Amino acid sequence: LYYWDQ
Amino acid sequence: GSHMHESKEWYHASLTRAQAEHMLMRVPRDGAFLVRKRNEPNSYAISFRAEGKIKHCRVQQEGQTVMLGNSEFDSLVDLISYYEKHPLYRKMKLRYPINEE
Repeated sequence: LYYWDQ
Repeated sequence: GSHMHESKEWYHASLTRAQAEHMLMRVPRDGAFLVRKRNEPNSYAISFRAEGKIKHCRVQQEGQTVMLGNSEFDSLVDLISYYEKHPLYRKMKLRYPINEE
């Protein structure tokens, strides 16, 4: 994940 | 929305993802974190250290509230204050705010 979600 | 985050040590109005990552790596503690304004409009990121890795979480500024996932707060400071007392990532709370360190 480029951005962590949650 | 609220602007009270502007004077907080953890808040960085002009900090890239890369700059944030290099700052966090100097602090070998899970829970090291900062908040940076993103290039995207009305958006912030929480960059934090957990399990020896750096992760980035989006925060959307929408109207009079801010949103992280499905959690909603009156302001960015309220959001950070919440996740200083409640875990954000697994068992990690936001613990060590980074002010240029």
